[PDB]
Amino acid sequence: GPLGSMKTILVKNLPSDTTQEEVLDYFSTIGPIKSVFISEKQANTPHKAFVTYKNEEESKKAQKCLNKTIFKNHTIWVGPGK
Ligand code: NA
Repeated sequence: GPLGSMKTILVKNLPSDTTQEEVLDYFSTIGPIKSVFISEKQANTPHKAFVTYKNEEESKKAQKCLNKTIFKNHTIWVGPGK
């Protein structure tokens, strides 16, 4: 680990102030999450995160349910992280 080929999603277009806990809380509504890494980037530029679910099926559900939803004013893009 900590990532998994089908268990990890990549989330794009997060606001720069997003915290790991905020990501955890939002994404864990789909299923339990094992880890969250947020990419280190300049403030006021879009951020990315890798979110790894405990179960592959829940990763797929997050892609379906949470892609192009609004998170802190941003439309987030959710897909396989591979
Ligand atoms: Na980075």
